[PDB]
Amino acid sequence: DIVMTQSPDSLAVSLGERATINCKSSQSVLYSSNNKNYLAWYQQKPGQPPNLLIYWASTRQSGVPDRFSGSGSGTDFTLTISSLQAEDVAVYYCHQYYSSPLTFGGGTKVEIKRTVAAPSVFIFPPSDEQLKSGTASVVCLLNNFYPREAKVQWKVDNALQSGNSQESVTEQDSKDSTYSLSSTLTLSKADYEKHKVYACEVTHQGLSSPVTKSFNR
Amino acid sequence: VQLVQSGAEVKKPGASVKVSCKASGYTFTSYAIHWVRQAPGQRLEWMGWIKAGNGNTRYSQKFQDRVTITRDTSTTTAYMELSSLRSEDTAVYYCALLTVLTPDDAFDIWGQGTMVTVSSASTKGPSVFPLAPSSKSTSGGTAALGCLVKDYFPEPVTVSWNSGALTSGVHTFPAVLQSSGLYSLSSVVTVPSSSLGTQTYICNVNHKPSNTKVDKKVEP
Amino acid sequence: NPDPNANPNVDPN
Repeated sequence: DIVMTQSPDSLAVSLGERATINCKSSQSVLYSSNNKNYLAWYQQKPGQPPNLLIYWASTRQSGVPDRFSGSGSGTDFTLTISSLQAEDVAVYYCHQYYSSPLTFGGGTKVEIKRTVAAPSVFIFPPSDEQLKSGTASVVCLLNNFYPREAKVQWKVDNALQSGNSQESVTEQDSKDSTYSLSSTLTLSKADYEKHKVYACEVTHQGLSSPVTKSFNR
Repeated sequence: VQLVQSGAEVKKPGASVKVSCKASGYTFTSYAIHWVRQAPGQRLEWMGWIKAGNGNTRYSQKFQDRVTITRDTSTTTAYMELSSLRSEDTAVYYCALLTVLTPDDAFDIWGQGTMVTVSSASTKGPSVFPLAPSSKSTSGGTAALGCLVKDYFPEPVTVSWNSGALTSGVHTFPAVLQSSGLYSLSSVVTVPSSSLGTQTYICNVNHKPSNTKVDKKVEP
Repeated sequence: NPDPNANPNVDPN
């Protein structure tokens, strides 16, 4: 087993800055008789399979933008992104094809640092179609904010709720480097019909005080 | 060069799964198709390869007794059977033409991946509900709308808007796991509020484990 | 030395 060890595990840099990812192989992957390093670099964005950037340690595959470059020889390899663009947010892996079994590194997650953006907050009552099933889902949407840290609280008839909601946050956006978050409050239809006011209160760095978005059933 | 895999599945502990990999756009018999799995939060794991023309194989020591890779040259398809499925086998399984480096050419292609979930829980298709645009979902001349894809198992569901013609402004959120053991996700899109009257917005929801293909028009 | 059968697809040339 050739162990491929990457460093750092993650790195955050601002748009246009240089990004350096290191990969060390636990034994040399250089064959002196042909002077080739049996190493490759892959980029994986979420929902996509790994995408080959570099092979033979430093040969960029056709179609790969010129800002990606590999260097190193033997055991110490370096992937450089000379000027990070927003779409480069991804996990980068090294890979050796020197010996069986083929192995991959643990990945380096590259993130963008950017200016504060407050969330745009929206609230969606349950559809009448869902209510026919005896359950009500209220959805609160926090759109295109940065940084990722955000707090959502649910209030029903002005009372703070606990235990009946779930959140999910997106990956970082490939175009504006923001995040979005959806929170769903789940109630039985009977409970939903018992109350008037449904509200979602959002705290975020871009807000000087919490924003509440609400509706009456 | 293209590799197209079969859809996600759920299988009980101790059962088998057989993932398919249809290739095209190149000479099938000339290269080896690898199988690589990506488990939750773990690094990619090479499982084995098969020479597509000849049929010879090599398996990782991990997956020696339990994996069988095969091919059919007439349909340009490779297969990977994994038996005695265990808890740790839940993962996304890729076939791939890993680093094909010839004198003539250099290419590297991956299938889209097949999520296999090892669980005794039953397959269930989602219910799709609209998140209608309203006065509570507007900001700065835009309106947010979406679809709530509730109560399905196993992962994943995929969502497109207007059959892939609407992509700008789309956020499809990672699924949440309810205490029931069922999943739910939301997909939202931000559109011009000025043209809600003339444009049509349809979420196309796919859940291949349950053969669910749903189109939901989302109206004010 | 490299194992050429680790990935048959690689021509070491």
